[PDB]
Amino acid sequence: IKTKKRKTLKNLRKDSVKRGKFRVQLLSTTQDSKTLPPKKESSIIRSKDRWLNRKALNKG
Amino acid sequence: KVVIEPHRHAGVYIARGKEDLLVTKNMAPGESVYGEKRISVKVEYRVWNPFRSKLAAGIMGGLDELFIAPGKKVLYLGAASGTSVSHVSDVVGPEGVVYAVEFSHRPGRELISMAKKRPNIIPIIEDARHPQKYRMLIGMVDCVFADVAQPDQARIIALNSHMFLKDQGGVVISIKANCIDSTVDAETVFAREVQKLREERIKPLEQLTLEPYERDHCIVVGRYMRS
Amino acid sequence: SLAKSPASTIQILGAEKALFRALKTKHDTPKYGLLYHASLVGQATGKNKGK
Amino acid sequence: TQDSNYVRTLRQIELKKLEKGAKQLMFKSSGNHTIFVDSREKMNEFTPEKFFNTTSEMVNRSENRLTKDQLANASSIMPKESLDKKKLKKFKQVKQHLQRETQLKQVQQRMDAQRELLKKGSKKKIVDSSGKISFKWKKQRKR
Amino acid sequence: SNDIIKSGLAEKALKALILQCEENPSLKNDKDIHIIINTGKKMGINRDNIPRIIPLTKYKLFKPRDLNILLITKDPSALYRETLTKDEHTSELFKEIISVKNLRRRFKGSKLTQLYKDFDLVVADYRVHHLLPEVLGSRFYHGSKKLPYMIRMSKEVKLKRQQMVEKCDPIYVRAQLRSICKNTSYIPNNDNCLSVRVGYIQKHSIPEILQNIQDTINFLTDKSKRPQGGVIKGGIISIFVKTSNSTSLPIYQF
Amino acid sequence: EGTLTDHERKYLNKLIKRNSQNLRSWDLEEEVRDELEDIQQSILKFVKDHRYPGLTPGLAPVGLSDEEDS
RNA sequence: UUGAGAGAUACAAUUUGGGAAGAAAUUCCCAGAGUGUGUUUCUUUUGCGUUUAACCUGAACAGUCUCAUCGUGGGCAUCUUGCGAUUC
Repeated sequence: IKTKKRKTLKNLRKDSVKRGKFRVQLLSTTQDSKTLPPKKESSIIRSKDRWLNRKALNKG
Repeated sequence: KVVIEPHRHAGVYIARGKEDLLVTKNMAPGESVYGEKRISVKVEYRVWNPFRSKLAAGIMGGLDELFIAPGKKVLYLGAASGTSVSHVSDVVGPEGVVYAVEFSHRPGRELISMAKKRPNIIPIIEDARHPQKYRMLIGMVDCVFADVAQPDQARIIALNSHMFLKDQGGVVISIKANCIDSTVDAETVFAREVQKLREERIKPLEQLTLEPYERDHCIVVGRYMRS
Repeated sequence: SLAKSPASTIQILGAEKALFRALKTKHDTPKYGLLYHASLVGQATGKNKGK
Repeated sequence: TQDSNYVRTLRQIELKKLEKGAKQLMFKSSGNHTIFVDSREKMNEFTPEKFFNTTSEMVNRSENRLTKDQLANASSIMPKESLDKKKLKKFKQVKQHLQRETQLKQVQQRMDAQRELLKKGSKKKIVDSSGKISFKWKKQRKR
Repeated sequence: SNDIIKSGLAEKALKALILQCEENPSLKNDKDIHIIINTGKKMGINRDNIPRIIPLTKYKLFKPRDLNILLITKDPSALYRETLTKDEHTSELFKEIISVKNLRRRFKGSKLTQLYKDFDLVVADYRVHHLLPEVLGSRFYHGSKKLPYMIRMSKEVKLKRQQMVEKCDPIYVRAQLRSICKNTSYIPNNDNCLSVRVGYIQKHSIPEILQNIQDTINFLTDKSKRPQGGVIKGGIISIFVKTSNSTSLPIYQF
Repeated sequence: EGTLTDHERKYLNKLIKRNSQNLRSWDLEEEVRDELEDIQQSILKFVKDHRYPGLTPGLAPVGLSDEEDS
């Protein structure tokens, strides 16, 4: 149901398909990099938010 | 006795027999530019070392289209000691021209010394950040190979490829992730460099990591699109 | 190559036959090689030649 | 000292032989190959036989993917089974050179440790709980 | 093999041997049934007085409670004797547990002979099994009726340059002793003839004895199960069922 | 020209298959491939008592029926 | 017993492409892919609890004197039978 729809959306949004030893990767459209800044590196800047919300700061 | 098998790419052969190797035809018979092995079948073949050099590390990994043919003119950037440059000269034969660029003087002496006996190699001792300095020596080139271990490899290849490379020519670049961020997985750095080449204008065709020959090294092959 | 060789090699250069037969048969090594014909080693006498 | 020199010379011989054999043998590539494809339809229609224009049995071979146009001899030289056996024997010889070299390395390390105990200094026997015997020298400067 | 089991000649020989043992008092003294295997070629393995266990899948020859058992141990004997006496698994299992030094001190000559009279089964530590021929005497070892078996009691593995720690495992001990009692054994020799006990006259039926014979043939002739099995080379020319005093009755004539 | 017949080009396919078999005969064997891979990786990167040899024949086989309470 | 994601993964059905045979029906070979179930690892999120530990360092082996090395004698064959390594 919802999980199947999420799986279908993930398969549609996937841009890398492996074929045996080879793995085909999609070249992204040239419009997106022109119209927007590159997407943020999620973990590295999430370290800062975890540090700011660390438990040693009793933050309620 | 040994058999010579024609490799997919032109000018490259495989020795077959008791021991199997990758070989190229020798331009100067009876001489070895460094300590590589020679096999006489007559015609003499020098033995490539894929652990020593990165271009036919990519060939052994199975690159599709090398952009290096006996007719073509090649611009080699980062030509230390001329060891791989001798085999590129062997591939392009007497007709083709290899312009080998090196900055450092200590490999520069031996690059000059090897280009002394090899006619088709045009040695350049000049920094690769500045293509305008050796613009007298270069005409147009069919392919650009890069072996520089620099952070701004994409910028250097952009500057050289905009100025010397023909339309629809080839770019073959060797990327090490250690001279880049090197604290993330090497795949991330390789994706960044592919995106940089796309920004420059080089439309990439393929990417091949060079295990077991080098660690965290890839060969990215692409095509220049001036339009 | 001669620059990249250490001093212990340069002392015994030219005495490879005696050097490697001694190293393979657990005997005493040569004290000197081609450098025996330098003028200073000639001025040295006795045990001072190896020094 | 003479014993250590002998073992060192043997290790250096084996190391040079290992280097020569490694240059003599070729090694098969095991590396990721990725192909950049512009369109998602061409992605879904990607087949390595049609892209490389080669035979399906020659797809998995990486070193010499010959095209169908280029394709369009175990006998002679040597029989195939014996030839494969001799190639494996060459690889085994290189591995045996490596094993002899590391064995001689461990022997030489032990000899050099004892030869350091023979010298002049103040040293302390340190016995690990695992049972390894180590020696630590005093903080004192060589005169 | 299968033809040897399915041949009615073997069964008729078994009734003939049983009837002859019943009729003849000299054969009535005997109580065990042996087969004499004619291996095609010479075995080529020197006799070493070490019994090798032949498994019997279908039936059990003996239960360990039935026999009188002597255990001979290495001689810090307190640990082995105390563990086997105190543990309930092996408390009643052994009629007597003795060390090799105590056995040498106590039993000599006629005392050894009455020991052989008393005890039916002898098992020992594999570390003292080689010392046993001088201690037990020759009159244990001749004839191979009561050759001492080899049991390993600690279950630890001896490694080079290191000690082997001494324990006693009563579960492992009773498992090995149960296998010894339920299974038959052979000792290799150099020539072609071999003798294997397959059944006991009173306690076993004729199909049981025939099945034991079939299992013995398969275990000895099978190419696998090396080195305990697979010792017969060149096939079996003929088997001969006989007791200790009875003549050989041929089966599986090839 | 690209206009080869369907009855044609079977000779081309047969020649391609023969050349492919002749080339692939040089490469290796399936059984030796694993051993070569293990040796290349190494290059690039019952009871026994040694005092008593008679234990291995003299040992009684142990079974789950033997290790059972009964 | 926090969710998610990814990889390895056996088996089951289901499919892609190359080639061959076959009149076709189909079959075989090679190269795969996805899905279902099962197995397993890693990453990260969330809840709860700990919320400090590890390591190095100062004059830190040594009167029952300590240690190294070459020897010598003996014990352990019911076995530490002893490696140019350290058996007691």
